[PDB]
Amino acid sequence: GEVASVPLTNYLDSQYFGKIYLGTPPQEFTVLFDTGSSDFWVPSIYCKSNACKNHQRFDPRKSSTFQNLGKPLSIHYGTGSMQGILGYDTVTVSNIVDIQQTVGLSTQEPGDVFTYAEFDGILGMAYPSLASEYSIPVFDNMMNRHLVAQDLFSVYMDRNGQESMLTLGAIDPSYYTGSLHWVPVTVQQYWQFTVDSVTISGVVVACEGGCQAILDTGTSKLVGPSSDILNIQQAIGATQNQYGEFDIDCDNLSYMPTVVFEINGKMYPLTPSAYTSQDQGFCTSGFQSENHSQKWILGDVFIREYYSVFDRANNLVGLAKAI
Amino acid sequence: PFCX
Repeated sequence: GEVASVPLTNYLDSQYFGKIYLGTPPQEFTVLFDTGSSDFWVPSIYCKSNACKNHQRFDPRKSSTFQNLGKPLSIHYGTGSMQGILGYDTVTVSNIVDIQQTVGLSTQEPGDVFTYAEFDGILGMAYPSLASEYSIPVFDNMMNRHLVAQDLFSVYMDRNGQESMLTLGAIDPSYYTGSLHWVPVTVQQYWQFTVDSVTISGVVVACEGGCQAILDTGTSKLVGPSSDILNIQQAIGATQNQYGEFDIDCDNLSYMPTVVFEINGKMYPLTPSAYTSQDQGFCTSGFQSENHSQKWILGDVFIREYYSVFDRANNLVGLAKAI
Repeated sequence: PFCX
């Protein structure tokens, strides 16, 4: 029973990664903590993908606590792909040593998604049900071994001089203002919960009747179904680009609306500053549509605004105003 | 944007 603070590093608000150590002697890795997946992998010495030679590669041979599982790992995100071999070893996440933890050793990471990525591997934080066969999610090994004070992990996020933070076993109230509002997780796979509606001046632009959304730190934007996100891009002032995309006039924030996510009777506004990422002169929408549709993904755009707490104990998501 |  212990608590752990993982400083998260922020690259261009699109990737949040912290440091972790694998095996004995400990080998160091940066890993994006992803609440939208349940597999923990790191590059390994068996991987000869460019993404692998330009990132840190775990060497199981150098680790004595390493235990080969033998079972393949292959994961498809919405953005990226990795194939791996499964094994066991000791992961030190901060001050929590997570013994005999199933970790994927990447074999091939085709594509360029991880290649130009800041971090080496991903550490899924979703439910076990999302985890690959043979694979046990990291927080899950922590709970079963009772290494966390409470079966809760909390995320805070963003920028400069700077300090994003993942906390394990606890919640840091200094990262949020107001009170934490607990949203029940409906479907335990993703950190999925119901969003009552999406309003723009009390008007529902999207998410009519209610819709399902997942709190996903590994998603940079705020993804919603095509039609709905369209109606949002037009309801705000965005335009479609000239080499594909949606743009926002940076000088126009003051005149643009607040996009309020209602979750459990409580309002989660996203100001034009939150839903707008600026590249010095050029502002784009933090709203991304899904080629298809259905589930809304509340990414680092929402997470940056709302200190999120993932409670495995009670299958709650606590939401509060980020500091 | 990345979609973990």
